[PDB]
Amino acid sequence: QRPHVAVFPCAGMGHLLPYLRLAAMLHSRGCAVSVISAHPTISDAESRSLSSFFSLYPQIRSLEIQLLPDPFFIQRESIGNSIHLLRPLLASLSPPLSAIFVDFPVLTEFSPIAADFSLPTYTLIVTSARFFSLMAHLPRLLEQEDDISKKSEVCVPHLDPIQVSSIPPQMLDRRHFFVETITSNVASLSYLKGVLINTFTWLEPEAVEALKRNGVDHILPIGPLEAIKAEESDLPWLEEQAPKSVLFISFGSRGAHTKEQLREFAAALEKSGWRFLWVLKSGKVDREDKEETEDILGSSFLERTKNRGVVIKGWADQERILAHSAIGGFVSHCGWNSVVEAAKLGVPVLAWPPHGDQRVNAEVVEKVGLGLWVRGWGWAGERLIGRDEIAEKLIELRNDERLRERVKEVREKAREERESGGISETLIRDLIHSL
Amino acid sequence: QRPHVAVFPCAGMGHLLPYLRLAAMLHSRGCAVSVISAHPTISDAESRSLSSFFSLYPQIRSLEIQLLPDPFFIQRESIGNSIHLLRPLLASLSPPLSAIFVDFPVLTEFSPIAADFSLPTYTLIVTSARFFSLMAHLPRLLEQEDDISKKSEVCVPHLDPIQVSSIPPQMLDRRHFFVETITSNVASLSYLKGVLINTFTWLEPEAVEALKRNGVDHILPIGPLEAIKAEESDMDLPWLEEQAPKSVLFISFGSRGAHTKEQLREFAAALEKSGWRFLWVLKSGKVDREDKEETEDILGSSFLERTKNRGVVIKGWADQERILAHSAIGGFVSHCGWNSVVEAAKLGVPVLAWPPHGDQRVNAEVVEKVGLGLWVRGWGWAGERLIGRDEIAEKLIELRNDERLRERVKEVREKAREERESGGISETLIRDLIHSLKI
Ligand SMILES: O=c1ccn([C@@H]2O[C@H](COP(=O)(O)OP(=O)(O)O[C@H]3O[C@H](CO)[C@@H](O)[C@H](O)[C@H]3O)[C@@H](O)[C@H]2O)c(=O)[nH]1
Ligand SMILES: O=c1ccn([C@@H]2O[C@H](COP(=O)(O)OP(=O)(O)O[C@H]3O[C@H](CO)[C@@H](O)[C@H](O)[C@H]3O)[C@@H](O)[C@H]2O)c(=O)[nH]1
Repeated sequence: QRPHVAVFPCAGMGHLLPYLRLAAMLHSRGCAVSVISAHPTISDAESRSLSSFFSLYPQIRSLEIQLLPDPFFIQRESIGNSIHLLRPLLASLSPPLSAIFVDFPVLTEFSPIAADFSLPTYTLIVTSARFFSLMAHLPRLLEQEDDISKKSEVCVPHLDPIQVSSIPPQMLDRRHFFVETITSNVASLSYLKGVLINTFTWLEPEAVEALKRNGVDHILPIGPLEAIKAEESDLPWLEEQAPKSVLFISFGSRGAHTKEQLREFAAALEKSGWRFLWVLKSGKVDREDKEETEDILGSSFLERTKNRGVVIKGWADQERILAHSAIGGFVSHCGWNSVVEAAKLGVPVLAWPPHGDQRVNAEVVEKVGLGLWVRGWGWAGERLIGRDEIAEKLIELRNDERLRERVKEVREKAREERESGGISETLIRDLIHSL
Repeated sequence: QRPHVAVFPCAGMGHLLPYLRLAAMLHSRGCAVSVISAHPTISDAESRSLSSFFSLYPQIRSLEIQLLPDPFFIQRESIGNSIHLLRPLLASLSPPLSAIFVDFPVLTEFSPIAADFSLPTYTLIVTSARFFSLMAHLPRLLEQEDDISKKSEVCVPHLDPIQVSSIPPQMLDRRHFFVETITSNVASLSYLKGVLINTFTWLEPEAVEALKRNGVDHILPIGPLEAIKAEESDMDLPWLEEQAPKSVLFISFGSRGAHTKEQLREFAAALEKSGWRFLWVLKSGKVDREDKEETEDILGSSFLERTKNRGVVIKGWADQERILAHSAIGGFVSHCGWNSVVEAAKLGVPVLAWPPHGDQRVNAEVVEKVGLGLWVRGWGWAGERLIGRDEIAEKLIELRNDERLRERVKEVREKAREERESGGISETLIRDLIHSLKI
């Protein structure tokens, strides 16, 4: 017999994928896994990825909740309201779960269910240790009035200061619901058996140690998460390119920028001379609402770059593309999942964080030597950054010998961690044993 | 929970694989899938593919119908005869199918079964939109008094006129069953929820609009279909790995054999003349692998010896989609069956078109419009006239040297890539059908 565990992401591709990856890592290491999904999904992509995952992993079981009656936050509240639907589902499981992994946002709401069933519950953090360090200190931080206006930096104990320019404004307003969501779930970490984070110690040593010293001693640096597998099968344009010559661009699972800004970047691509594969979601937040068809970049750019660039509109297999030998650079939005994959695959990064914790994730990218970053660009829409400025960075990414060498080291280190003797691997095996 | 759907192909690799591809496509996308096959299969390959497919996809399920005791056509007739055998099978099935996809030929014969079962039914059309418009217009066309052979062209409504030389004589002749098959099924096209075609709008914008106008507004352009999972043998791989990129010509004249030995020899001589490196997949053919006793009594020893350095000839079946995908492949000499054209368009391989039978000549007309391939219309149906080595050799040289073609094929590939994107019509249409297909 082998232990049964369930994994439960609330919303977003950024949350969902790591959990699907965690579930596959658990299945590979000897556990029976159930993935719990809340329906209907806000986007086609999470729903499509869930269907795709189940076909790829027949052994993993699908548990679904139908939800009773800005969008991702609303979905988080929908799950919190409908969290009681999990109770009949957990009791029904053929072999009971010895563990469940639930998303950080629903830990408070799920706290009673964990108590009634006496079920050990852990959590997988999808953001950086440094941003998570700030999240844990937020309640103590909000006790003092010192972050309201005259604050250049916030000092989280045991790590160097976080400048206030990299902290999302909603996090610093007590009235805002975002603070309430973080403040409740942070208290809810006390009942967890462990808190899994998708980072490793040598990538973030001060931050991992800062969490342990600041009230999170069950933190487990389990990163990087392994790739979801796929049946082997655009390879051809990529296949036809010389190694290290192609720059991959993604601004996330959602659109980041204004058309004028994107066009400013695009001109920059041309000036740089990089061959590129670019994945564009100019649909803002939802797959379903995105109906634009390269109306964002204009026809002339496609005509001019037709030989040396491919623009994929919508979803792409980003991790799999990153793996390809042709790729030589990544222009990332600095979401922790993408940043970690760049670290894993040793791809040099030009960091362009637009919203949320991505500015702090960019700080980590710069600190480890994984990529180049300009703090002055700021949050999306604050400033217009011109072709000439962007191009200079693109040209640097190409030419920085040191960066390429440092990136290789990040990759070596990332590899060591998922090896048998590795800390991340040791820690997961240690947890599975705890059964 | 998942919708349970079934895919039913009747006969021939050209039909079977596309259904197998659709079935796999449905499975990745949240469907519980069964494949219905008729036994005994006409060819070994058909049998080989089915058995292999199930091993590759354990989750997909096999439903077999045992059959009471030209061949491919005969087999289809047999299937229509044994069509009742389904009724126990559909009844047997748990969970019940949300929808079923059945091949174009037996649409009428399955019509009763669909109605009784109150089961929504679909077709996958394995031919081009351009040929299909001709098939949907055929019933009206026969009604037209002037017999088709006398007229130089036939005008389908809203379509570029189709030249009669491009239309198989069997289609224009009333006595022939083939006419009875096309006309019957077309009429059964009204009971279906949708008709799915392995093409996309860019590839054929006029033909798809015409189908919508001409009484098939439930057509869905679902192309190109996705590639099936593979065995990945490390045996037919080595010569291809050795060669430089884009320097190898791949030749395949179909699932089945196409041409006379004299004709094949004409082409084989031409091939030496071009100077292309090549991979030729050869089949004696007629219709059946089982009956193909002869091996390289078609080409002779001398040719093989001379070209040994730069050529490989494979006799029998090969995994063509995998080969075309290879870095080494630089051109495709094709019979222009639709499944093959799409793979070339989808994979961006330049085509010299040589269609010998059936809708293949119409398909070649599409390859030409698209800029995917080079075609000579004058060559005619297979066996009509011998085409000389020099004439073939000239076309082969052009394939090598045409820079512009290279540009267009690349453009064709991009267009294919787009249809496979998440927001693309082919994906949207398919996802929508699966969503709507709940109950
Ligand atoms: O076209 C795409 C785009 C993304 N991905 C996958 O999506 C993940 C990327 O997610 P991430 O890099 O984390 O970005 P987001 O999902 O946009 O970010 C959300 O989650 C991040 C990690 O928590 C946070 O840092 C952000 O604030 C939050 O908005 C990667 O693993 C990719 O493989 C694709 O597969 N294809
Ligand atoms: O060695 C081989 C030979 C064929 N194939 C595959 O088999 C299929 C063949 O399809 P197609 O190119 O359309 O050939 P046919 O099966 O001969 O096509 C028949 O069916 C088509 C669709 O109705 C018609 O357009 C044609 O005229 C008719 O001959 C494709 O998947 C090929 O890649 C292989 O994988 N390996």
